[PDB]
Amino acid sequence: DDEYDYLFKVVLIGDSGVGKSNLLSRFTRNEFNLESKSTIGVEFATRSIQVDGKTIKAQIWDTAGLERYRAITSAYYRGAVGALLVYDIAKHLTYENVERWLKELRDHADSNIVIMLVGNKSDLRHLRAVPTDEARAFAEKNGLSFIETSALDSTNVEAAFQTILTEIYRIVSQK
Amino acid sequence: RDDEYDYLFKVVLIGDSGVGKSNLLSRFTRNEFNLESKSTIGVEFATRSIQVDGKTIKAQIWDTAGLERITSAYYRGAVGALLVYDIAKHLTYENVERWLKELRDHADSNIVIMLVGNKSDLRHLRAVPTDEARAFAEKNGLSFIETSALDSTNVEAAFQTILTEIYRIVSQKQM
Amino acid sequence: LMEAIQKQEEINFRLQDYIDRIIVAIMETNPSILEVK
Amino acid sequence: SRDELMEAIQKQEEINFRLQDYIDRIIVAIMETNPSILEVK
Amino acid sequence: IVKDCKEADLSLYNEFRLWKDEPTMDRTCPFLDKIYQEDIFPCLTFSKSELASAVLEAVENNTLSIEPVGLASAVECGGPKKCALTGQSKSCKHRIKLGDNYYYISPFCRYRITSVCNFFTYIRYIQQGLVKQQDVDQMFWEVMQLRKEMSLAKLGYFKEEL
Amino acid sequence: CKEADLSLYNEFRLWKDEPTMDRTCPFLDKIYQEDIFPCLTFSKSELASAVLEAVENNTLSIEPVSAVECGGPKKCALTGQSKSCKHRIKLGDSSNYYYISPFCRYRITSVCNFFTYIRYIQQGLVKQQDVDQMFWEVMQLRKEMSLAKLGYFKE
Ligand SMILES: Nc1nc2c(ncn2[C@@H]2O[C@H](COP(=O)(O)OP(=O)(O)NP(=O)(O)O)[C@@H](O)[C@H]2O)c(=O)[nH]1
Ligand SMILES: Nc1nc2c(ncn2[C@@H]2O[C@H](COP(=O)(O)OP(=O)(O)NP(=O)(O)O)[C@@H](O)[C@H]2O)c(=O)[nH]1
Ligand SMILES: [Mg+2]
Ligand SMILES: [Mg+2]
Repeated sequence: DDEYDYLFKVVLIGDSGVGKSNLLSRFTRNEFNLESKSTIGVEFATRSIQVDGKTIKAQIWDTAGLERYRAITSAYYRGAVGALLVYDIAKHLTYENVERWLKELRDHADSNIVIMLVGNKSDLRHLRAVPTDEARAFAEKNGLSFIETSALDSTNVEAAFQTILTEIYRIVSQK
Repeated sequence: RDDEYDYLFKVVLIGDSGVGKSNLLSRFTRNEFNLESKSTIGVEFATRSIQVDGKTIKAQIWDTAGLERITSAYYRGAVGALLVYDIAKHLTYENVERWLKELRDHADSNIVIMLVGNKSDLRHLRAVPTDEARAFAEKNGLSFIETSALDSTNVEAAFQTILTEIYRIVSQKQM
Repeated sequence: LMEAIQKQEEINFRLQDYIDRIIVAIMETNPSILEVK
Repeated sequence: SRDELMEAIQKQEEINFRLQDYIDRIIVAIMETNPSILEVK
Repeated sequence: IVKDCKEADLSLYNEFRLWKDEPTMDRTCPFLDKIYQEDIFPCLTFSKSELASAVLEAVENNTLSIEPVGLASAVECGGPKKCALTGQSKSCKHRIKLGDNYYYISPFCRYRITSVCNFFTYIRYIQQGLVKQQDVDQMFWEVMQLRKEMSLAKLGYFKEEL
Repeated sequence: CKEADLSLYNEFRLWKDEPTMDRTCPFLDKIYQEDIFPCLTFSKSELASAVLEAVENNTLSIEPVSAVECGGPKKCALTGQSKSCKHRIKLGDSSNYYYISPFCRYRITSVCNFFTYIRYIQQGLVKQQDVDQMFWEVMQLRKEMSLAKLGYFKE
């Protein structure tokens, strides 16, 4: 049926071109686009999942990766209980900026917002600029879940959302 | 002092780009004219209430870019249309025939159509003798008027007329 | 230099196709958004 | 081709600029009231 | 090859930008006197000298109006083959009105007169301006275009719509 | 300037129409013989032939940065040279980092780049590029390998 027990808003954030839009398309409608252009405006798509017997409806919001600033970040982060902070394994700069995004979250979004670091375009193995060890390490010390995904070959895209959603579930469950 | 209304009429502005639709709108709603005004992006509407036969009529005047090629949504629910041409550009008048086709295709029948009639303030530049149009108006079942958003002439009258004619047609079907 | 005008005209194509789609939806649900006054 | 190279990108980048500012403003409004609009589906 | 460029005559610009800051329709100011002698008067020089200066009065008052005439009695007023201002016989597709009687006019005459009317219209837009988003520089170059047009009509170079 | 060798152009245009990763098709054979094999030829051949397999299979990966063959920052594993190695290669599931010279890195990524573009076409996945554009990308990809083949590389 269409009923759900929880509705979680999760936002995708990160440098332009790291693949946010395709993580969205892969998870919500299992589609990938190699040629996709930059995202205009703001969107979200939904998918429901089973977590601990209860039905969880995920509301995945996506927006233009070009930020540090304009005009609508306040609304975008509002009500977000989860955030997928995404970088390009093959472009080191996008990892470099990960700290700036954590700042972005620490300013305009609620605390207690579950943050997961991804971890994306793992399918390019000869181009890797960000050794997994360093990323996993950065994540743990900064209180983040961590995973590596490929929207292109589908690896961990599923696991990635399943993870952030069940961890958001538990925090909402305890209280 | 009322703020409430007896009738709500939606009127659309159509015609070649640059005939002065947006200024007809601004002149009617906030009595403002802009000589340097740029092309209209997206879709807008502004509202004004007027008194007709003791009853308050709330007019919803919609405006958009005259160059067209979202039309269905635009004409929907429209009970009136201001088909606008530039007195000084014969070409925008030639295209009045083309606009009626779009009108009698995507909009409800019974829709009141008024032919305007604009930039009457340029006297030395007139390309469309009043009669040639006024005749075209009567033979195709259109009201007709000539206005200048620039000097304010007949702009008020144009709206007052098409609105009361819409009132008259809807009151009488009610009888 | 002449390749710049081909791509920024392609941006208008993309920006405008966006505005249209969004406008259609806005009218299909809550057109109050599109009021000026 | 001459000086006409900088006049085509000058007016067309300024158009894109206004187009984008419009898209931001309505999106804000859309989010401020009925954000259901921005769903893909 | 040779390219078309533009640079302001400092004399005309300073004369103008001075006028712009305190606009007047007065015929005798520095700005308009030059423009009247060099552009307006020569444009309105015609065979029928009584009627010609009469049109000038209509133009200054914006009471002049021009309609086309898709194809009474007098030597005046002209007809489809004969112009009222110059006695020449040519097909006149336009008709002039000085105030609420029609005088027939040749296409050459029309260009000269409208060219002047456009100048007055922009000059008036500026007094009651009404000119907001245009910097003074652009306004200046608008006035030059208006002058270029009159200067061309002055010499017999005109435009026809067909 | 540049002008398409019709011979190659026709060969590709046909291959794009019925893509195969088969090493033996006319399209790929030519490139293997002329570009790929020579590019993946190294002094220490055991590791070399393993690399070739990893590239074809996409199990090879290259990262920036107590085993003997692995080489080290001062010594390349593939070619016996002593040069500062800023990158390390890892073959599939193997978990061993072999240090690779900047010269080697160029040769391998050049080949890995050719294969990953070809794969995109075979499962294409390339919808917005004209056939002509796609062709000249392959030429570009081949040009790189042809230079790496001969010791002309970029750092
Ligand atoms: N190899 C590979 N390419 C990917 C992957 N995900 C996305 N890409 C590619 O890299 C680009 C990423 O596009 P996109 O998903 O739109 O990124 P984005 O985060 O939406 N950018 P923006 O914020 O500006 O819209 C696209 O060309 C896409 O084909 C991935 O997992 N692997
Ligand atoms: N002389 C004169 N100019 C006018 C009049 N009305 C509008 N204009 C001018 O005509 C130009 C176009 O006006 P505008 O209202 O923007 O036209 P539009 O119909 O909105 N164009 P679009 O359909 O693309 O939005 C502007 O320069 C405006 O000032 C008028 O009555 N007289
Ligand atoms: Mg995106
Ligand atoms: Mg408009």
